[PDB]
Amino acid sequence: DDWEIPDGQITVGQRIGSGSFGTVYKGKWHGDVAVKMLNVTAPTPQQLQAFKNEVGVLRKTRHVNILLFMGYSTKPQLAIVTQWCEGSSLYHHLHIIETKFEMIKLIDIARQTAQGMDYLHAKSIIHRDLKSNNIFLHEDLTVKIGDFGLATEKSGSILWMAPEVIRMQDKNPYSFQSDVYAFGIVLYELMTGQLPYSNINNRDQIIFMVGRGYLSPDLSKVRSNCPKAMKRLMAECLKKKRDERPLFPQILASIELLARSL
Ligand SMILES: Cc1ccc(NC(=O)c2cccc(C(C)(C)C#N)c2)cc1Nc1ccc2ncn(C)c(=O)c2c1
Repeated sequence: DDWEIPDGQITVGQRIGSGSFGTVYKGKWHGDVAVKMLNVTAPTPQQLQAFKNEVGVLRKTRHVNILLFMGYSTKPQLAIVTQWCEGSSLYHHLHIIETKFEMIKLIDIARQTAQGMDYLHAKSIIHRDLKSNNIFLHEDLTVKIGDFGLATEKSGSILWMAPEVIRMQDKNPYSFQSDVYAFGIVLYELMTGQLPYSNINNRDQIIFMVGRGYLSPDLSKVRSNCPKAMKRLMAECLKKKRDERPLFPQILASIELLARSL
């Protein structure tokens, strides 16, 4: 396969967001597209390697619930082209404009996320930065999971981090279950319409306490109309001890059960 888009083909439209590791533009390329470019002048050996990593990971994915990769560009600057996403991220909906979703819809959002996560994990891919920000409600109807983060070098958002990741275990604390915990927080987000630890205004303390398990999401905050099976699944995903968490085939199965009888 070869997915390189020759220079000049893409019409770089309006700037969206900029970060340490790339600037995003809306664009034209056989229809609307999103264009993330990872440098302005000198491409660093690191940048060039992380460009290859990101493309490489992205092109392993073909699933409705994951952002559609469409192509990459090297001349004149290292760029990754994906589908354009119409709408808002889940973080934006819940925490900025407070869209009041119904339970049916919330559970469905959770379902579609679990559906995509399932895929990623199945494809030997660990997300490493799941959060309602990287859950895009495309067309308000279909969840697209990507990594829209610009601060990190795709080769931190602390609330979604698992204790063993927030602590420090040798080199690789990241696992499927590290992703699962993040999903747990995301479930918490749907069910409380709120961020965890909203009543603590100190970052360091949160980091420290989550790590030592002195702090945990206050689960008694769930919307009353939320199913009890959901609350229970949420707690499973949020278990402090890493190996006690369910994997995604199991999570998915569980969500689909409570979805059908409602
Ligand atoms: C243009 C682009 C290219 C590549 C990536 N990269 C990833 O999503 C990614 C990078 C590394 C790893 C992964 C995995 C596969 C692990 C996931 N998920 C995904 C993001 C983007 N950003 C991007 C893509 C589409 C967009 N639609 C609408 N709006 C308004 C946006 O701001 C926007 C931003």
